[PDB]
Amino acid sequence: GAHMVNMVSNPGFEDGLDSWQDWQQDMSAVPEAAHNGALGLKIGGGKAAGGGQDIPLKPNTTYILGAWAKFDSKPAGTFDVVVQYHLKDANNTYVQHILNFNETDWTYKQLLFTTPDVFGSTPQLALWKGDTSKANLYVDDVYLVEV
Ligand SMILES: OC[C@H]1O[C@@H](O[C@H]2[C@H](O)[C@@H](O)[C@H](O[C@H]3[C@H](O)[C@@H](O)[C@H](O[C@H]4[C@H](O)[C@@H](O)[C@H](O[C@H]5[C@H](O)[C@@H](O)[C@H](O)O[C@@H]5CO)O[C@@H]4CO)O[C@@H]3CO)O[C@@H]2CO)[C@H](O)[C@@H](O)[C@@H]1O
Ligand SMILES: [Ca+2]
Repeated sequence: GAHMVNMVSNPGFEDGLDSWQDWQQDMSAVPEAAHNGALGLKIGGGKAAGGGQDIPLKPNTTYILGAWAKFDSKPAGTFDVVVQYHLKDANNTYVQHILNFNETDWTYKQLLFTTPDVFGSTPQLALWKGDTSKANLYVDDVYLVEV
C-alpha cells in the first residue's frame, strides 16, 4: 500500500543463483526444487551447507520473514532461514531471527521482527541446511517484507 517492499533479491530463484552466495558449493537452482515459478533452490544432502545474501535493512522498522521449504526425505537436523546482525551495544549482541524447517512436505513459515535504532554489522539472510543426512533440501519464495 501502495506497494509492499521485499528486501530479498531473487527471492524465488527465478534468476537462478543470481544474488545468492553458495558457501559450500552445494546449491543449484533447478525445476525439481520449485514451489512457485520455474525454479527453486536445491541444497544437496550429505553435508551441512547453505548460502545467503547481505540485506540493507532500515533501522526501527518492522519486517516479516517468510519462506517455503521441504526436505525430500526425513532429516536428522533442520534447515534454517535466518536474518542475523549485531547490535551496537556493550556486548555486541548477535541477533538471529530464525525459522526452523524439518518437514518432508512443502511448508510455509514466517516471523515478524523489528530492527534496532543502529546496526553493529550489515544484516545477513542465511539459508542454512545444517542437517547431514542424505536428504536434499528445497527452498523457494524467501521473502523479507517491510510493513
Ligand atoms: O563456506 C565458505 C563461506 O562461508 C561463509 O560463512 C558462512 C558459513 O559457511 C556458514 O557455515 C555459516 O552458517 C551459520 C549461519 O549463518 C547461522 O545462521 C547459524 O546460526 C545458528 C546458531 O549458531 C544457533 O545457535 C541457532 O540455534 C537456535 C535454533 O535454530 C532454534 O531452534 C532454537 O530455538 O534456538 C537456538 C539458539 O538461537 O541456530 C542458528 C541457525 O542455524 O549458524 C551457521 C553455522 O553453524 O554462515 C556463514 C555466514 O554467516 C562466509 O561468509 C563466506 O565468505 C565463505 O566463502
Ligand atoms: Ca521459484
